[PDB]
Amino acid sequence: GIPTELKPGTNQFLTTDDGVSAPILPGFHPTPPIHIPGEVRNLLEICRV
Amino acid sequence: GIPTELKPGTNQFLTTDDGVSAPILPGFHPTPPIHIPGEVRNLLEICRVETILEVNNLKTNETTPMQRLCFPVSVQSKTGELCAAFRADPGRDGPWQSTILGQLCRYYTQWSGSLEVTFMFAGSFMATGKMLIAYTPPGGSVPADRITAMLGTHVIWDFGLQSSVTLVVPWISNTHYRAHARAGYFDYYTTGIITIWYQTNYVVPIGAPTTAYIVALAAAQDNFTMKLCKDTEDIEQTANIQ
Amino acid sequence: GIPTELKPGTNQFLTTDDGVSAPILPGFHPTPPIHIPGEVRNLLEICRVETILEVNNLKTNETTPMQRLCFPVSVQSKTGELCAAFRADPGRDGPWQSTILGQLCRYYTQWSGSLEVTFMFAGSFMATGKMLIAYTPPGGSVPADRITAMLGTHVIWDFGLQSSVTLVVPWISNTHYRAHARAGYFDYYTTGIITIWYQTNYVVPIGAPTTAYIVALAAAQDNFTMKLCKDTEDIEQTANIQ
Amino acid sequence: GIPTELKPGTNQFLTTDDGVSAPILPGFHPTPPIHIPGEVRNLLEICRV
Amino acid sequence: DIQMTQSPASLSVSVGETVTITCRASENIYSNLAWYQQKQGKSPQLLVYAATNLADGVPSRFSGSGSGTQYSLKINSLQSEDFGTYYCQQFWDTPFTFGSGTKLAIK
Amino acid sequence: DIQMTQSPASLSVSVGETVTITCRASENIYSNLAWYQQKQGKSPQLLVYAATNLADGVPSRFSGSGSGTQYSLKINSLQSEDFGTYYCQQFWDTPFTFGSGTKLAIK
Amino acid sequence: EVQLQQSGPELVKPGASVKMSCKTSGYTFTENTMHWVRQSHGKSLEWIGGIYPKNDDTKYNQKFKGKATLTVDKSSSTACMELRSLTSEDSAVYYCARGDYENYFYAMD
Amino acid sequence: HSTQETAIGNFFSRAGLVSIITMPTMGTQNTDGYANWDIDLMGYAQLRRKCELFTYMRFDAEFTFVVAKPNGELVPQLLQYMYVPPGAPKPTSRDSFAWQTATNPSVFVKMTDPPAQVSVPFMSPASAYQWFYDGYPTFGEHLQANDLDYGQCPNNMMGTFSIRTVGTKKSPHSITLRVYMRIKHVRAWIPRPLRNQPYLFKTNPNYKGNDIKCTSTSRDKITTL
Amino acid sequence: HSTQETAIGNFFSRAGLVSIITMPTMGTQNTDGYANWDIDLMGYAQLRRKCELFTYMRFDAEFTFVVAKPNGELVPQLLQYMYVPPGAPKPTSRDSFAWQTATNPSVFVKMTDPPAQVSVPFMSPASAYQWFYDGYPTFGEHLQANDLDYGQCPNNMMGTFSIRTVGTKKSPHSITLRVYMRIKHVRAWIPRPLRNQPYLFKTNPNYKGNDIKCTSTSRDKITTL
Amino acid sequence: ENSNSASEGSTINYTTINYYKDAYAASAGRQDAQLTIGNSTITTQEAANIVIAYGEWPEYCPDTDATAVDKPTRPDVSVNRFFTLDTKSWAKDSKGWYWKFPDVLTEVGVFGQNAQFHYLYRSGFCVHVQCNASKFHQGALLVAVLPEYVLGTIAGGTGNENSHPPYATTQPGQVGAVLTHPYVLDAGIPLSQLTVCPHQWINLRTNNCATIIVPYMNTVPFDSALNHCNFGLLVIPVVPLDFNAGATSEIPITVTIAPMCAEFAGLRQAVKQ
Amino acid sequence: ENSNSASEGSTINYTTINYYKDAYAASAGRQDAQLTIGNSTITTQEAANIVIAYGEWPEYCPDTDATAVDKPTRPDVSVNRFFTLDTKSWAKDSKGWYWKFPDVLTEVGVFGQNAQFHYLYRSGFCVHVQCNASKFHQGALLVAVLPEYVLGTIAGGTGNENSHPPYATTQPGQVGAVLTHPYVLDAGIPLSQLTVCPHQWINLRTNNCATIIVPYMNTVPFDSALNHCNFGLLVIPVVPLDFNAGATSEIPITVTIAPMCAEFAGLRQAVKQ
Ligand SMILES: CCCCCCCCCCCCC/C=C/[C@H](O)[C@H](N)CO
Ligand SMILES: CCCCCCCCCCCCC/C=C/[C@H](O)[C@H](N)CO
Repeated sequence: GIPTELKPGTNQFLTTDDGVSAPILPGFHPTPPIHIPGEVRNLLEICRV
Repeated sequence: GIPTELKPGTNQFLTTDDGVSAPILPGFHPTPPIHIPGEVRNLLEICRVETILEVNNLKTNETTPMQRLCFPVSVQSKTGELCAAFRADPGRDGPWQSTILGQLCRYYTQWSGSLEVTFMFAGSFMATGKMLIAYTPPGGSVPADRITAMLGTHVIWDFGLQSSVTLVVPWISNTHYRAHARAGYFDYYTTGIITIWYQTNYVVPIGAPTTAYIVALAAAQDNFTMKLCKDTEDIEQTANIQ
Repeated sequence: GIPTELKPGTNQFLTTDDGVSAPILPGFHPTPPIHIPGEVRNLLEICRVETILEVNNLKTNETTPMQRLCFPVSVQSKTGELCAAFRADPGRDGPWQSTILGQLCRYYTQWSGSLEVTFMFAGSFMATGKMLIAYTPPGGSVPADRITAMLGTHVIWDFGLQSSVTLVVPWISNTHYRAHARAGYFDYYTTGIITIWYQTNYVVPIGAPTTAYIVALAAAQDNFTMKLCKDTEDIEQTANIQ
Repeated sequence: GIPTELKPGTNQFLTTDDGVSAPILPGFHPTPPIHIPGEVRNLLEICRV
Repeated sequence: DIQMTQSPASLSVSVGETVTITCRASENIYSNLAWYQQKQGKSPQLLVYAATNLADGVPSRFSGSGSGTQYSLKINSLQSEDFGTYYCQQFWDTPFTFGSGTKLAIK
Repeated sequence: DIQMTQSPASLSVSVGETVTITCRASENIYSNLAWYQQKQGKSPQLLVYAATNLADGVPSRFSGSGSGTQYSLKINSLQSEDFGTYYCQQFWDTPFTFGSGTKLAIK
Repeated sequence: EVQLQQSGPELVKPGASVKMSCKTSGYTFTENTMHWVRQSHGKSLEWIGGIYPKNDDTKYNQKFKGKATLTVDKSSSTACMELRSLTSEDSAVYYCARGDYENYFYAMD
Repeated sequence: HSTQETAIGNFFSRAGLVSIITMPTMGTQNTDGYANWDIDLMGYAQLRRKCELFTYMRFDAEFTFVVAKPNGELVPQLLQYMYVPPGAPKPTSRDSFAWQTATNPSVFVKMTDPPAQVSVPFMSPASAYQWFYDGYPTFGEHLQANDLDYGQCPNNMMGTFSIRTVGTKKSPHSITLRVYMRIKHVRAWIPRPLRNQPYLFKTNPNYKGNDIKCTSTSRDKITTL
Repeated sequence: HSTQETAIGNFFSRAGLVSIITMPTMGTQNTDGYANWDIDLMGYAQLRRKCELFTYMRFDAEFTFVVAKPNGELVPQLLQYMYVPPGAPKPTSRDSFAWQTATNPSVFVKMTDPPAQVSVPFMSPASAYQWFYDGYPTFGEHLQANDLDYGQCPNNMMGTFSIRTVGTKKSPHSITLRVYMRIKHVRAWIPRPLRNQPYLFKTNPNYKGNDIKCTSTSRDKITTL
Repeated sequence: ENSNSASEGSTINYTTINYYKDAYAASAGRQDAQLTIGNSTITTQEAANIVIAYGEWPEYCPDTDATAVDKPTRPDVSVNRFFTLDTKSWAKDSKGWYWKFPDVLTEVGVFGQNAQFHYLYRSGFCVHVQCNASKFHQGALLVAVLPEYVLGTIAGGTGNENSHPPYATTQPGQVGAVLTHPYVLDAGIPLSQLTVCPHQWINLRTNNCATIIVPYMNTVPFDSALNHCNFGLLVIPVVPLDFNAGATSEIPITVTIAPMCAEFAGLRQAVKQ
Repeated sequence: ENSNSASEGSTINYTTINYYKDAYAASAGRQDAQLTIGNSTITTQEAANIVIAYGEWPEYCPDTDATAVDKPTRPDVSVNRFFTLDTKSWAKDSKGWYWKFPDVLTEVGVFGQNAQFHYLYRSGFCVHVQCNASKFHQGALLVAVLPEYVLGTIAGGTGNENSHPPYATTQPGQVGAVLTHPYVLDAGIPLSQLTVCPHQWINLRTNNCATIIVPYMNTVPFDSALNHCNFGLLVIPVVPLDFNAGATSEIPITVTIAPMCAEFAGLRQAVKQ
């Protein structure tokens, strides 16, 4: 097939690294969200209280 | 060649994951399909059919299982006597296990929708009477008398006119979905209690039988949905199939 | 580099799978091709040629194999006597193993199409007679007499006029395709029974021989197809080839 | 990441195969070429002498 | 469930001779063996455990040995107080299973 | 099919001496050996199996040993009732094959 | 404790068939395999084949596969083998001996 | 509230255990290093009770082959697994000629190698599989000896599995194989009621007459909970 | 009803066993760690009977090399496999100069390494391969000593295989090699009748005269089934 | 890329990734009046809406689905008509009755003699169940149609014995047979879920008749009439008939069925079984 | 990308993936009158349609397929004409006869002397088989043409001996030779499948003659005439001739062949064998 060579960093698990994993439950849909007061999109809004 | 680094999740087999595998037989073609009646493209079409609910389930009926599909109705000395009461949660051990909806709600954990419970009067043509059919939202026990069972959602249904009644259990929930309720801690999903009460009486003339049998039937409405597919509790393999 | 995760099926060698491998000799060029007669781009062109079917196969012919390609025809005292009967399934042990169609139906499991069985009269020029050639759909045994063999699909063929006849076995099946029928459970694919009956008689004048030999020939029609390639039963290697 | 399955022929070294390898000395530049007489671009020119 | 069989069932021997009894397991435990001595109308007593090491209060005349599945117990030299039935045990998987027993009499 | 050859074919020895007979296999079984004793006009009897462990009713004078392919059987000390032919067997692959036999006479 | 009794010596002309019998006791007959062994001259031995007497399980030597069959009656305990197309060199003493529990290995005791 | 989970595609797209092939060194059944397995989905209960919900079914399969020793350990042993279509030669030993795989598909996989997947198309000569076949596929008089032929669909016999340790000699390691099936590209027809009774055999739906189990769970009185 | 399965491409696209190279430690033939193998497809029956269906054939090949110990086990041993074109040096030992592979193609593969595949083009000096060659490639008088030359096509000898354990010393492990062939990009000419008789030799179609086997299976009477 | 997958016949398209040349190796993919007269026959069965099974009327075989080269026979008048089978009798101890199709009609009429002379078979059926009782009686019946109805045995009751139903059980004929275990339907499947299949309730206080129009349901266009039985007919009382003494004790049940659009192929000699 | 694959000569294109520079390393890919007179000769053989082998008339060598630099010789008249070989005699115990081409004509005529003086060879052939019998006789012959017909031996009958056919067997000449095992054709291949090759049946009640036009079939444009024999000619009676006593007992068979479009190259000294 496609020729490929592996590079260092193979088979390592970095906790902070953002990857892509496999879904456990295909065809799933979440419970539809509602409006909950007091949403915090950033922590600096909390540090200003 | 192309530089590449592997990530965790390599060399794992997830049963549910959708992959792409190699063909065993190149150049193959299937047998051309034909038109077979009754094609089912979704399971909710099956959950909407009307199957016999077993309201009468006892420890004295296990020897004769056919007595389990009907419950008796007779003339009463006192008015307002309770006839049948059962829980409305389809995925719970009880009357609802005989329903095709109940066996297909075992493969799915969470369920949301409005159900329907239909009753059918198998008695004679000369039998007349009316019975109250009620649904009690969660938090109460079986209503002690009829004056407490009127406060729910009830329907009044007559034998001499209509031979069938459709009770629509509304969807009343503190959550968008609902899991399967059981004893102990998960009972907070309890759906309710469906009761059947004599309102007037069962009146029979001279020559007609003084007893009657009602068959219960249950199905689902258009908005009934399920999710979170799951193993089932019912089937048990203790030994190798020979 | 590029993040990648391996999936099951890694490091497997599937013999039938079509891959891409590395060239052994860069810059190479083949010997320029020329025009060779008789190019075969598909095997069905071979299955349509007409090869000798062996109707006469016995335990007394194994010492002299050339007697196996022809079956005798002689003057009869009683009219309507049965001459030859054999099954029509090409992929089955029997007469059909000598046909190039039979050896190429061993490499394929399922087969569908209309076959053809041609007969050739090698007798003299002064020999006259007509014989009935019939095909019986599955479910019966060999027809006991000719009055039961007329009810199938039959052809009447004359010696003194035509020296060859083409019987077209129609495709009659409860399935689009058909697997190879054999003894026991797989016999539900049985194709039928092809019989040859004396209709009038074999009439010979003074001086011409009183016996005659007919050679059977079989081939396939345009719509004959095969699928599901397979190993063959015939070839056997019990020891190393030196 | 990208789903991939290895095929036979992995981890083999074919001497004649033309691959791509990693450079040992980045930023390098060769000595600039000059004109040398008698350049042979093909061996058949030699077989004709 | 792993089963064990001992041979022989009844071994009759006089005083002063070596006795070798065996225990065989269907699966390979490697780690686990216990030999017991139960006198008549008495409770069992542990002799050698872990197929090699002898337990406390056991005389030095008992030497067990083995590896893999097949195991053995050798008694040299036999005395007059050692008569009784012998058993073998596995620690490896539940349920813990015992042998059929070997009766040791005096010849 | 694995074949086995024993040496020697006929070993003549008097009473009271050690006798070592060998059995060799073409392939390495590792797990499987059976030595038999067949007297004259009698049925065979098993002596040592699994190349080491002696069977029931067999005296302690017979000690087998070996590993891999080449195996051996040592008899010390020889008695007067031990004369007879000896055989060796493999359990490993079908067919089960036997040796050519070794006759043990008195010197 | 375990006894195996066979039939008596039998003589037959070449070309015919013969059937022996092997009867045992002292143990559960269905839980132990049985094998057959032939002894030719002088000391030479061969292995005919085994049988597992639950329903049927059979293993033949590739040389003797066609010249011998093995049947077992589970009601009355017996082991019978039948020989087809006898010849001059097929005359030998035949043995029957019990195997190992649920196994063809662990040579016959 | 999406219905995608209740679709027959996502309901059959789970993978489950069809059969377990065992190939030990010591024992009774397969001691020689080769194991032939006839193709049946009825061996195990969970996957069977889904397929018996319907009558006729048309689908493509994806198999996964998990090889390990019976204790879970893995050793570097080479294995061959081939598919024998109906009517092909069945190998009588591991050295036989049927393993030359000149036609029949085969797979070369190790134990430490990640599992092997293959895509199998719909090869039935009919338009769909039928697990419930009412009739006798034979002809003529039906006696009590051939009564076993009831409910046997000749269209559902798809071949025989075969697997061996690769080599002339015998390997000391005992292997066990667990084959899985993922139903994909599925179509369905004529739903049936599910089976509340325990399974007994593979080929026919026999139920123990004395073991008859009430589907619902019994209670004391119908006026109480 | 598609004809794609009956095409000569899909019929020859299966992979099958051409030869088995054995290299043990103890023995007679190859004890030294190197094995030379002349190229022949006629060694095994199944793949041979397909190629003998036709007369002339033009194709490209893809070989797969499966290395294991004769019992199936795998050990970390390094191996070299090279292709010797006709007329090149053949190595007389494993330390010889022919292994410097300055020209001849070679492969470096381990035992635990997944199998090695190489694409081989059509190198025959003629336009197509011919397995059936009627004539004597020599000249002059043809006696009974050179009669072996009958049916020997000089265009079909493509080289000699060679393989060794990589090293100066000797490895304790005995290896066996199974080479496979996948015929691709195939063209065909002049079909022939298939061979019903058992194979005997590689180079010529000799049949046992006393073993002549009737193709069809005999029956009792032609009026009965 | 030609589609060799198993979904090619459907009219619904999916989005699916494929790395190979064969489409079946791809992934699963995301998803996007009246007076009924057959020829000369009449029934009284009332009224208006009757059950069409699976919403399809019996029709002939389309030219796309038929692989048979021969031209089939269509005896319209002689084949398709109401056939009245043997009457049953309801009892207080009764359990049920099951008929196999087209078993019952193989011995009856021109339809029976053509199924013997011909190999293949195709037809639709029309089932009419007939029961009569006064206004003083009571009871309920369940008339269902089960495609491919297998008959399981009790395995001797211990479960360890392998037993198969005899030929008389699986080929009842026009006389039908009685069920010994109605709760499991002798298939191991519940009676409570039987209504998933096409059904009609006969309730003695409402309707005295039941009609189910059954199309031809099989994996193959033509099938054999003698060997293969398509679907069963189950009449199981759910509620027992109860009547006071002095009324009519014998309440019969009559089954009148008719074929619809019957095609026969593969003419041959007469074959009984 | 230049095409170095083995399919480059065909006119059919495929869809094939390639990750390298060489096209042969790619995958398999998905697939998408008359009075015949040679120069001065005449035969009577009737009538109308005769068999052209593989649907190609013998022609000269195209300039694209010829690598020979020298200009070939084309003796049109002297080479191409009907040559009548030796006659055979049919007997009730007869088996068959096989001729090798162009073995028979190397010793005959100008065609024989040019094949000796010249190294390479190319020609087409025309085969005419001749048999005559009265209307009271009966029988059948099979005349086939087998490209590259090898002669296998019996291996001594035990199969363990390696034996090769002698020079007289593989180079019969104009006198032909007889087959000792017609069923396997002494090649190990059946006679029943022999008709896959070009064939004509000679049936004594229909036609007395057979004609097969054979083109030049080889992997190379030019070939050597002495060393390499192209194709064999098999006349094997399938049905034995049977005649009552008093008729003609001797029925001869005559083979008259002619070359067509013969090209010779590489002039040299005379070489016999
Ligand atoms: C090389 C891998 C082996 C490939 C084998 C593929 C054949 C099996 C494909 C799936 C079989 C259909 C599902 C099974 C259903 C039931 O068991 C059958 N009706 C058996 O009667
Ligand atoms: C490094 C890998 C080795 C590559 C070797 C390639 C040479 C072999 C290519 C295929 C050979 C053609 C197929 C064989 C046909 C017959 O055996 C020949 N006619 C032999 O006479």
